[PDB]
Amino acid sequence: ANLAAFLVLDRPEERITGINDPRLRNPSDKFIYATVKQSSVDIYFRRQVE
Amino acid sequence: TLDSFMQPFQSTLWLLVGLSVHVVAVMLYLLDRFSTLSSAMWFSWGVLLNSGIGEGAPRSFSARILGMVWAGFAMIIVASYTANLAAFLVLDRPEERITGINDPRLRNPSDKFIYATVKQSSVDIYFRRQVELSTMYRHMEKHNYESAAEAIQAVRDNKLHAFIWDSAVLEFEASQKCDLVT
Amino acid sequence: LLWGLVFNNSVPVQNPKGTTSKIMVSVWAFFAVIFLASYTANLAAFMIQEEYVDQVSGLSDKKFQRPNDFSPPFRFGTVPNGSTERNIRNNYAEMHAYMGKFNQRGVDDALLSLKTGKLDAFIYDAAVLNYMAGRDEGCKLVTIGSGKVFASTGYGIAIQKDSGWKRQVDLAILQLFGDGEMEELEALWLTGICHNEKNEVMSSQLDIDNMAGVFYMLGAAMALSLITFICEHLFYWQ
Amino acid sequence: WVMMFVMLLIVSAVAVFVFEYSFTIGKAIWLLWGLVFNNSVPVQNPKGTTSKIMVSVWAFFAVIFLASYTANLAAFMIQ
Amino acid sequence: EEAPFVIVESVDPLSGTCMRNTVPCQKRIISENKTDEEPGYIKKCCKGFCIDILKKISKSVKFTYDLYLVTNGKHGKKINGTWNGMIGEVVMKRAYMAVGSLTINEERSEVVDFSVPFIETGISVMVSRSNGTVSPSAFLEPFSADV
Amino acid sequence: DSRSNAPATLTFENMAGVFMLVAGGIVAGIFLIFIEIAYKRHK
Amino acid sequence: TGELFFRSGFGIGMRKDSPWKQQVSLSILKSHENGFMEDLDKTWVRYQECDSRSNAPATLTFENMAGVFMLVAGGIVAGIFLIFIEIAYKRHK
Amino acid sequence: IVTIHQEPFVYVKPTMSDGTCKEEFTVNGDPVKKVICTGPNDTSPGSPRHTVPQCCYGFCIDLLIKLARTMQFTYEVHLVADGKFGTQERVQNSNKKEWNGMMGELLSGQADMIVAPLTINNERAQYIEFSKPFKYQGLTILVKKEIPRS
Ligand SMILES: *[C@@H]1O[C@H](CO)[C@@H](O[C@@H]2O[C@H](CO)[C@@H](O)[C@H](O)[C@H]2NC(C)=O)[C@H](O)[C@H]1NC(C)=O
Ligand SMILES: N[C@@H](CCC(=O)O)C(=O)O
Repeated sequence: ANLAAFLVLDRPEERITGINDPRLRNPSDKFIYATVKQSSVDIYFRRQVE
Repeated sequence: TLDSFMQPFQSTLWLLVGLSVHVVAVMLYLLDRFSTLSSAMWFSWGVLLNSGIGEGAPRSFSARILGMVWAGFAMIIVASYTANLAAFLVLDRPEERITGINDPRLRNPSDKFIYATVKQSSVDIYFRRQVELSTMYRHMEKHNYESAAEAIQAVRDNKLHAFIWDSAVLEFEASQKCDLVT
Repeated sequence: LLWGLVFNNSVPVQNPKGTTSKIMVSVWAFFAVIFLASYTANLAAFMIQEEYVDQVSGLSDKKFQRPNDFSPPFRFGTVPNGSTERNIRNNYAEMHAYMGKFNQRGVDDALLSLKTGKLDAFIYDAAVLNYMAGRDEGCKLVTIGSGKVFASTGYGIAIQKDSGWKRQVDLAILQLFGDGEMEELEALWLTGICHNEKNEVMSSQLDIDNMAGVFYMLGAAMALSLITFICEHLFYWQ
Repeated sequence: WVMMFVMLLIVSAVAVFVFEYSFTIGKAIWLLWGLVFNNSVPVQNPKGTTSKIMVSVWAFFAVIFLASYTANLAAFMIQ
Repeated sequence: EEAPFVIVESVDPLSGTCMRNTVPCQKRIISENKTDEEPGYIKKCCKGFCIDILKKISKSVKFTYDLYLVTNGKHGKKINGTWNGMIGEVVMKRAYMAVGSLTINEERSEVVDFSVPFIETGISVMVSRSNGTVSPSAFLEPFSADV
Repeated sequence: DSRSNAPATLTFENMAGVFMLVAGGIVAGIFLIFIEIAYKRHK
Repeated sequence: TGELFFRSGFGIGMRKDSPWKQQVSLSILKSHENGFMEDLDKTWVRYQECDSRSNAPATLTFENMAGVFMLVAGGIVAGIFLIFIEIAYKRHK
Repeated sequence: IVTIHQEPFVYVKPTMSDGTCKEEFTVNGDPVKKVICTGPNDTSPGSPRHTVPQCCYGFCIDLLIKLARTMQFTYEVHLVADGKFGTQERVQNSNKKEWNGMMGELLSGQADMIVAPLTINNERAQYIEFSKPFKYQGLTILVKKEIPRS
């Protein structure tokens, strides 16, 4: 019975949930995310005030 | 938990394994003619039931390897029997348990789901006041009750599907009656 | 003797005499005990991660193109007078001809026919089918694959030809994507309940299709045993 | 557990009655206990023909007994 | 009318008009062909995803409108070189714009003008989830031939 | 009590599936006992 | 990880005064209907390689035998030593 | 035609010493159709500013070939100088506002068509024209993943 539990139970994972994840919404110097300069992806973020 | 015999195995599977033990026993009888028909009856079953009944070992070299594979067949089906059963005990229906006030069954109410509250209380003030809950307020207005003893009773039977009330009162009811949950 | 222990000591044997032989048997028993425990435990794990597979690969499946040379031939259809019928007609003439006797008259009627077994497959618009999948009573209805689209297109607004409102209208539409109102609108109206991420609820009864391998192995073992017996008898004759 | 031990006693008495028609009384319970916890204990089989069918049925019971116990015990650990 | 995008129901019996967060659509009724009557119309209430899109869009390109439900045809079909449904209504200049679940394709794009799409769609196949699993050789999955 | 997994401990309900079979087998053998003892002298 | 947001697709850019802009859109719509666009996905996109999933039930490989088969293999080399001791003890006592 | 380097849609490889494109086959043995491009080499025009011929192929390249055959036109292709998709910026303290990247290549008369994975949005739609979409997508996040236990 223990061997069976060990073979199917996995450690918890963070797995960022998307654009509303607390890490991205409240950023810190320990977590870094970026995109490509002068892209449509840049226009999207720079234009919504929230 | 269903019936122990029928839950992990169909009745046709028992027949197939029920007949194959005689086929093995008949196969050993062919080796006796070419080069004991009661002793070997037992041996084939005894291996399946892993019991020490009987002491009849195969004689022919080819008969020896036939029962050599037969021992492995019993191990496979028994191992799958225990394995399948455990999977059945762990896995449960995901079900639907009304994630919250944002559940689509509440935001877009059909006629197959009815929820209400108590008339003239502070829950009525909450829904009536703020304009993006108008659809929800209209649905509850024709189903609201007079007291909470009545709405709680109407959930025990299937006349009502959801009741919205204070958490302090509702958490007490869920810990004293076992059909109910929050 | 020493092959009997590995398979749960099923067969009867006769014990040896040497003390070192007894030690060898005792140390082999541990190996066999651990070996079998490991086998069952893994077997249970495989089953608790069983994943389902789609019966049909897509629109070009064998059952769709040549349904006749199959058992109780596959039943599928759509509601006519739409874009789906127009596309199948121009790309699959014989499939369109075969579909003529399974025509539906509504989405709810098609779902009811599918639930009761009167229909085996339904082909319709991708946007309305994904909505009905997540709103079903239970999660009995699914779309093949993880949600697959053929001949990708979209919903638009039809305007009078050569009008001046089109530039304003589509500029206003692109503006809603930039603000993000589309996500709010799809959360408010298009949210669902059921999840299609390979739930894999449970198997049952361990039907014959599962024991086919072990039965075939038993048959092959019997065949090789009888062949070897015949060969040994012939050799002993000479 | 007692609901199955009573059946151990019943089957032992039935087998002793069958043997009437070197099988003592204590050896009956000893052999019948052996099958419940896997065939690890040496025993001696009763030559009685119907007793053989009875002990085969008991072995079929014991196989299901042990397998369900392992599946459930495993289940607690997962949850 | 399409179930998730355009939902239509009748006006409040108490007041005889449409509820909040909805829009009025007028529908036409045709009696028996043996004898018919002067214009007969029924007022309904229309709400949904496309209705919300039409409401926001209308307030910023600044126009007013009136809604009505089609009677002949559902979406559009070319029979003997003639169109019916919403497409046919737009062709005959009876309507200016059509709003709903209309798919953009090459055949229709030669007779009307489409705007950029606001949702993606296509063709899908729906089947009932067969109970059980698949396991032809599951018993051989554990371990490997080497051991 | 709470929890969602709710691992149900097995109880006496499983007896009817199995415990009756061995009980039925006890009375199914005595019927063959009378035939078997007669068959010793019948041939 | 996560869900999709800002759903805009890929288009072909031309100037507002072009004699080609109307024909390009019709050709793209026609290509989606007849399956030419699905052919391009198979050739360049959906050929794929190493697969998905995270649970990963895994077949046990040879690594377990190292910690198991060594004892029985080590028992063999440790058995002949006890063989001499046992047989000599019969002669000695 | 102006194109940008994006592996799933556009591949850029150096030409052979002869001056042509190396032959290559798919999994089914049919030839891969390539085209001769011309653009800056090394990193950027920041220091080695000079164009050299190269070979291009991919999802977008063979869609342009299909369009040309049906629409009966002949084309020459090249890579964007600065390697940017295009945004609107301001230059040297002036009231004017001008586009860079691939958007500015088309508006300045250096190009006639853009055949690349260019995203349709409100801001670009006020200066140029977009066709119906040939690919429907969204935005996502790419992260790393670790190893399980043993
Ligand atoms: C598809 O369109 C056809 C018309 O081509 C419809 O057939 C007509 O249906 C009406 C309504 O019952 C009848 O009064 C006509 O006599 C029918 N005409 C013919 C030629 O059959 C058909 O009902 C439509 N089907 C759907 C699902 O909309
Ligand atoms: N939305 C489709 C109707 C559904 C279908 O026919 O597939 C149309 O616009 O015609």
